[PDB]
Amino acid sequence: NPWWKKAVVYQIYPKSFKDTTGNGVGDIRGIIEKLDYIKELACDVIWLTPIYQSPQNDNGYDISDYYSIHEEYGTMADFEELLEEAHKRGIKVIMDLVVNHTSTEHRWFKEAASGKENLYRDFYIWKDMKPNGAPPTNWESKFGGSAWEFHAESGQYYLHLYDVTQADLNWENEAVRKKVYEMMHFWFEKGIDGFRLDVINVISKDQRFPDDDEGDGRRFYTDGPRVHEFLNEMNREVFSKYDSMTVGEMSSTTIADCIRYTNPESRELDMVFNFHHLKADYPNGEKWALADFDFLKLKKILSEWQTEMNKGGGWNALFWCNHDQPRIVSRYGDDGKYRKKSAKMLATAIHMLQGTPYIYQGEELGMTNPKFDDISLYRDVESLNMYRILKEAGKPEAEIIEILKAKSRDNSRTPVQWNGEENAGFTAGTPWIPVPDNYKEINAEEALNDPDSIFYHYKKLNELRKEFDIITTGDYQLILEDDQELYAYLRNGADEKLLVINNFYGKETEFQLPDDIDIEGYDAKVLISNDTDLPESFKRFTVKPYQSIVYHLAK
Ligand SMILES: [Mg+2]
Repeated sequence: NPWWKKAVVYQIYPKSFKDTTGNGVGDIRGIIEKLDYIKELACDVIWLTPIYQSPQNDNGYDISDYYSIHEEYGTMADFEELLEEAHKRGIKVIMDLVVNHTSTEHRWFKEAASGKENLYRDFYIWKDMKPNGAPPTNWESKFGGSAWEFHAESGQYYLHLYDVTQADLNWENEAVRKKVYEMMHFWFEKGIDGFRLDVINVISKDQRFPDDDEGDGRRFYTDGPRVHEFLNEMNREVFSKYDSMTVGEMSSTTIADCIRYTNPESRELDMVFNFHHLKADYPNGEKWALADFDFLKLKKILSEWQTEMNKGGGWNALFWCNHDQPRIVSRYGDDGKYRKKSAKMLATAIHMLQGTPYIYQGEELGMTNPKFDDISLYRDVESLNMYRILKEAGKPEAEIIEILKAKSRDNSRTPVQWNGEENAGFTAGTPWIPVPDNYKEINAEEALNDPDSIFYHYKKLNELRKEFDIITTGDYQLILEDDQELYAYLRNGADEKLLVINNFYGKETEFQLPDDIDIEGYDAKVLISNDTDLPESFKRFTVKPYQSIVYHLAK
């Protein structure tokens, strides 16, 4: 059984983790200083978002040199000391791998853009104007507008699925692939334990580059004709030579493809993230619009991914949070009265699923969205732009602010709140982004000194995954599918079950075990609960607001 199957991963966004230098920006030395904290949480993998040399046009996802570290974050010596101090504590480290595109400041692009005959020209994707003066395709960039950028000096457009200074690498080019693999070897040989592969399912483009009527063009590069081939090749050349863990981040993918990506027979990736459960509060798929989450759809989404991947032999990365997503307690939980209870409930809801769980820095503290009530507190360029545009269109100030409070991509980027000192102890300087005033009540020092804290609830969930094999091997069975408040399910094992019951809302409601649930001869014991008010009988009882209970049933 691979070491990653029962692992729990702690996601670190270094800019906002811990500043040890006083410049207001988190750094690698800060992570080192926190390894004992991460071990205390009982995570055994650390995942760092991009720390590579980069102009920082796109939050580090525009990489100008894969072999060195952004100076702000520290030195390569720091990094190697982090690998060494981590491994000594039994913690593995995986890196973020961004190889769909490079910065246009990368050596290869500067060379390639110089002319149609430069050696590196075909490292990127170039096409001519259409006769009608239109771009090569009508495909849209995910940052909006055309996915093609004209390069005057050479007379062609290069492709960018993402931002303008993020030029898509040409994966049809075997030369490019080999260079990527060499780069991957460099890091593995340095001693990292794996990679999360950023938007990896878009590297295979339809080489006929046709126009998209019915859409924005994503139909022509998402889970494309050669993605499985490329990943498997990457497996043979790189992943197969190390004791590694690889997780792919998928854009707009499908269950069928994710089964192929992660079934061990494919020799592609170990697991994948998909984001469908994090779109359950998008009205009509509009990412910036306000709405309450659709609970039944959420349950349906989680259950499909559980049962289908289980049947297909695939593996899910399990998570609620990212540097790009709202903090989960504010989003699907209650960040007021029931902040602690609902944070624990959400943690249990997803950790008791089949797969490998990911904790985003500060989630274990129940950090909330910061509720910044003024435009000067925000940093994310997309938020600043959105405020500018909505202001120009005459939306009132308070209404724009409400939108940013729910949707700004800064929301989970505020500094980790360590203690109740200045700037929550994140920095002795001025943080690059403000700390909200809740820090005095919400911080690690306070959580670590409260036996009933969210932090220790996560610790227990993390250790349970090591202690109870059914969390890894049990199937998944949804019950109470139509219930408007309860998310409940079973994990069925060999004369052993888990029954997990989560109230997703702040009202009392009844749980009754369905008649088809055959538990004859099983004894029940509480595995973990966020409430000491335990039912006389789990078979029928009144669930308290945001109550979360897991029963361990055995013969
Ligand atoms: Mg610093």
